[PDB]
Amino acid sequence: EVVKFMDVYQRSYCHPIETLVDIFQEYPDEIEYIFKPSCVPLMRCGGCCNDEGLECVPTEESNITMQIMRIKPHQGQHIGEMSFLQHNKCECRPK
Amino acid sequence: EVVKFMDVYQRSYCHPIETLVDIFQEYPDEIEYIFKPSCVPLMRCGGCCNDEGLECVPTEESNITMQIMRIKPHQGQHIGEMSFLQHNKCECRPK
Amino acid sequence: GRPFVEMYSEIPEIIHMTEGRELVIPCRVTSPNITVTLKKFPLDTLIPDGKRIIWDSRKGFIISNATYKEIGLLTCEATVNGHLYKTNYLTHRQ
Amino acid sequence: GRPFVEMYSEIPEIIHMTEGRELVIPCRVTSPNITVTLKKFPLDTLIPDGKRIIWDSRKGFIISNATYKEIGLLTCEATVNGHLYKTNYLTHRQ
Repeated sequence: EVVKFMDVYQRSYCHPIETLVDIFQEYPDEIEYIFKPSCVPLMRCGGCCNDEGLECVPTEESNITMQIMRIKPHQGQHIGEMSFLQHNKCECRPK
Repeated sequence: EVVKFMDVYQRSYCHPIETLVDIFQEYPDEIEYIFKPSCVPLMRCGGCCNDEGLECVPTEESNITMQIMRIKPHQGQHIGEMSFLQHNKCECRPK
Repeated sequence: GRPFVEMYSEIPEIIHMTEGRELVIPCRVTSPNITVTLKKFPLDTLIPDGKRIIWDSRKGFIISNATYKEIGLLTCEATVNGHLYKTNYLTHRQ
Repeated sequence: GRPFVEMYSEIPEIIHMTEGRELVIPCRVTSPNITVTLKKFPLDTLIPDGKRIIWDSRKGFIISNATYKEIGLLTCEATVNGHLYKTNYLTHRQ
């Protein structure tokens, strides 16, 4: 089955899509911890603008807090609540 | 008021997730063309393995053909059929 | 029958444009009183205001000084006899 | 009544392990006849073969030479009186 241009185009176009983000990138400060999971599912702007001059960026945001497990080297491990950034609205704009 | 660890975990765990891939990276050869859209939606392995020794990779694949428009500057703009790689099964494995 | 002169419903038809310059969406109709709407994908409706965006049943939509907000898949819609029609265009800058 | 000595439903309990070495899933039961199942997220079921994987109502599951296919979120399930119980463990290779 071939995917029709229209579908491919609308489906690929810049919009908030669930992205699996690595917790270290979000919190590159707690390098003394080992998280579980290491990455989380976040709504993020993604897709193409189909014009090198444009870039898909967030025009509306919000936070989400999840239960992440942090393991401290050799000395126990606790379930910490982490807040992560999510993209509610994306828009193609000039870079 | 927070995402339960279990959810966060099962949802983040290595699996085939819809990814918006840039047509170039896939076909870094047709750089004399401009595609539309410039990226496409493909199922790809994604998520974490939660162990630095492991990496989430495909254990089963398949192709998908999509109607892509190529614009050869100062010249035609025809709808070409393109085939893309899809990941049907993912698995955490030793890097 | 069809209210639009040229109808591109499956594959949009390209329209090369230039930021700052005028851009014309060619969806002309078979009669002056046919009402046509201009929609930008994902979700937006372009409202002719008589200035920057102008309607002309014989040309189509005329945008003077096309901004980024008009680079993309634009669709013209007209409903004649309870039936909805639409032609799509894809503006390609440069 | 409950077949599990240690009941971990919400937060899996960690279990430091060593690839190649032995691993033991501590889901011991209150009876030697209770039948327990071990699964690995998300599509797997670990089958005791009497060799690499061994059941022991008093210890739990014993895996000798734990491969990568065991590092993860493992769960023991048992149905007692039409009721299904489960304890989750999270294997962490240092």
